[PDB]
Amino acid sequence: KKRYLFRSFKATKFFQSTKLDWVEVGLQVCRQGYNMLNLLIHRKNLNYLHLDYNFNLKPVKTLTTKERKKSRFGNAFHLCREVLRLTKLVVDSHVQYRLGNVDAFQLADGLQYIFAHVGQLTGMYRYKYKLMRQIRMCKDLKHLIYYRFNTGPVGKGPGCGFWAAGWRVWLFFMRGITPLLERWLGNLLARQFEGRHSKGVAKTVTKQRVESHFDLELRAAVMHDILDMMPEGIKQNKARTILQHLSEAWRCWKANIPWKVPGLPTP
Amino acid sequence: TYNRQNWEDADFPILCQTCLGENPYIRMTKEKYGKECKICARPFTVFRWCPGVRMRFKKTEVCQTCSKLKNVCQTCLLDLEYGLPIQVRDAGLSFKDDMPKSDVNKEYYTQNMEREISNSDGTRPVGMLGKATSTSDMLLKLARTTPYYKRNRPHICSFWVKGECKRGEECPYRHEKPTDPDDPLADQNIKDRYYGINDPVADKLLKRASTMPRLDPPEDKTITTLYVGGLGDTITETDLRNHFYQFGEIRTITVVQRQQCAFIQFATRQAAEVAAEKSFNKLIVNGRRLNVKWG
Amino acid sequence: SQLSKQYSSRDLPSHTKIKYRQTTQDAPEEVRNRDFRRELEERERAAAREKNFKVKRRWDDDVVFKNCAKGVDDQKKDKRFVNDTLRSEFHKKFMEKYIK
RNA sequence: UCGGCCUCCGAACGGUAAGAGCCUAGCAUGUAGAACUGGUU
RNA sequence: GUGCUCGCUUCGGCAGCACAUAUACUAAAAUUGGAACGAUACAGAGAAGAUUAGCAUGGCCCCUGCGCAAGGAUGACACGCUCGUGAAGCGUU
Ligand SMILES: O=P(O)(O)O[C@H]1[C@H](OP(=O)(O)O)[C@H](OP(=O)(O)O)[C@H](OP(=O)(O)O)[C@@H](OP(=O)(O)O)[C@H]1OP(=O)(O)O
Ligand SMILES: [Mg+2]
Ligand SMILES: [Mg+2]
Ligand SMILES: [Mg+2]
Ligand SMILES: [Mg+2]
Ligand SMILES: [Mg+2]
Ligand SMILES: [Mg+2]
Ligand SMILES: [Zn+2]
Ligand SMILES: [Zn+2]
Repeated sequence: KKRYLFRSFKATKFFQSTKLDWVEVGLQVCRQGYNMLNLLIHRKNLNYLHLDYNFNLKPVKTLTTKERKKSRFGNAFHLCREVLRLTKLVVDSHVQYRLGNVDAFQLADGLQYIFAHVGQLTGMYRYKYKLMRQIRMCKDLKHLIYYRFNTGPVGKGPGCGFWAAGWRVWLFFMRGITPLLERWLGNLLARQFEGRHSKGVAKTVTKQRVESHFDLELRAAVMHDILDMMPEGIKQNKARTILQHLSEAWRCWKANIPWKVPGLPTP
Repeated sequence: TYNRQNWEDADFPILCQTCLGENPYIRMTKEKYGKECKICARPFTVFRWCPGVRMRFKKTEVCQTCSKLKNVCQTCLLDLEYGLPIQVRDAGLSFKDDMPKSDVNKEYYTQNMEREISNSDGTRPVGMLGKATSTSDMLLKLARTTPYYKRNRPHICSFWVKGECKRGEECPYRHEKPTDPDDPLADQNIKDRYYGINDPVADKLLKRASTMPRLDPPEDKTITTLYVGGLGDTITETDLRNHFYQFGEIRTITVVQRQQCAFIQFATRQAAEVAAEKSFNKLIVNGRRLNVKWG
Repeated sequence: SQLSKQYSSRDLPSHTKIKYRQTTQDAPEEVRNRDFRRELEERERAAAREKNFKVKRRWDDDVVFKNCAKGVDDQKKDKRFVNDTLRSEFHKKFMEKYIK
């Protein structure tokens, strides 16, 4: 089903509509995202951190061990901060064209450089290593545009302007990367506002937890297979002593030592 | 380790007539989990509406489980049967219920009674309903029956308290000057009013209820013959005999029109004292307001 | 838990359909009318059917021991399933293969 | 008088313990609630 | 309010009709209680000699993370339970 979320917002009284210039919308979105990141800083009281304006994060002062440990972030926050830095760069290029500081050919060539130099200007690879496929395709499109372009009297000068192919590539990446980002930010918001479930959903038994969980389940099987031939009576069940007997038996088998306790019941 | 109290997600707020208002034609708003409970902190169902015209846009404070526990209003936090504080009702009837003060034990016991009400019928002010039927002993001398709208009256314009409400009458908060902050009646801790511990309104109404001799009587020097003034010839001996027939046998039922005295005397001294405590400016015999004194 | 707002990527909607057994997949409509007994004896019968001057000596005469490869036959001795890994034949092969 | 093939490219965790407490921030409320006094041997 | 009137009757208003229909936590508040943990002092790194890799396990112990991942000192913390004295019950004298 289509399920237009913009119509879902437009049905509500919290969202209205207007007509706006796209440069003003980009300035609004950049100011909004800067305010969101400052608000996320102040939510966790990380006032010894600081965002620049160009979405550059830096500590105000040196950290302690507690401030070192608690300020470790994830991929989603840092990657969307870098994405907001990239959109800030695009909005800045649009603004300095709109003030007439650069030419429109310069704005096209600057968009060409921005789309061809994403990873050389932003830290995509530090938080998601998949994106250099797209950066390789941007480089290949740059070389194809350059070697279709440098054909006659033009050379390797700095004024080549084309941005539609990299625009296509990064926006098809953006519709790819949107719902994983939304789910990661939703889990971030739920851990921020509902708190962290310290117990929560039970952990998987991974590779580092194989032998410990195997011996734990073996010990539980020992308890379930030792509680059941006991008749009525016997206050000294001595299951700790049976565990010591079993551990000594396994250690003596590991040591190839003949293990025998002559005082031990037969089954 | 996976324990929590469940959320009060239900309709039908149990409210006073006073906070309910005077309009039969009521428009209503309901938030599902908008706020939390003011006592047990469960996320409860918020009910916000406008009972009249000069209004606070009143809304519910505590959860429906706490209101089911204490039989008080969800807004006014006073007992629904009489309009009285729960400190007054617990002093009148039974004060052995109480509540734990620590948060973890309070939430655990709240989850226990929430499970109890969820297994129960649903419309019951828990265990002391069987012992709360013995009412109108003294608390109905001062229990409200009128819908009190001066507590539903909206909050004070603090801007015109500072003298700077530029809106004037456009401001929906009250443009009257506030009460005394040094007055202990103005303090009103909400948890104290819930717990029934040292509520100043409850202490003021208890101090007021200590003033009237509605059941003192006994002005006769070891004599069962109590003379009820204010009776006259309207109260005869037959009304006193019918009143004392429930208490046993009437030793002396008479009417004296010279002193306007209904002379009531049961055969038992305890029954005569009970009849005098009933008729000491608190009973009407044959349409005549009786006030017991010496006879 | 009726209140959680954290969503794992293994908690996504996926594999939401349920395939069912067709009549080529031993549907319960034919499980009831089919009797498995004479199927089992016909398949066991099929399995039982398809179960089946100067002269020198000999040049190799200058040795001390003759015909030493006489009773050497593996056959089903390796096929004897010893359920003891100290005496497992695969374990012995493992030790001689992985220990020089 | 004769053909072309071109892997890759970086980040965190893992080290500069943990605990403890006192005054201090940031941030949560914009609330519910004030009832007062009279009859006889 | 605007639109309209077999208007009242002046050409203004009024009268009638028509449609117009119940904004809002309402504060620009007042006050209310918890507070990062920086500072100082406090403080001392598991495995019986030292040097110590670690995975657990526990629950009203939590942090960082998007976690059904991994770290947080292995994140922290998480032993001591075989004879007389009598008692009552029933059986024997
Ligand atoms: O066309 P040019 O002006 O001579 O520069 C391009 C290109 O630079 P620009 O994108 O700024 O134009 C590359 O530089 P970067 O993109 O890495 O910043 C670089 O080489 P690569 O394309 O391999 O990255 C370069 O040098 P070279 O000629 O040695 O390759 C050359 O590339 P072109 O071959 O496409 O001209
Ligand atoms: Mg040691
Ligand atoms: Mg490890
Ligand atoms: Mg760790
Ligand atoms: Mg370790
Ligand atoms: Mg370690
Ligand atoms: Mg730990
Ligand atoms: Zn009420
Ligand atoms: Zn509650």
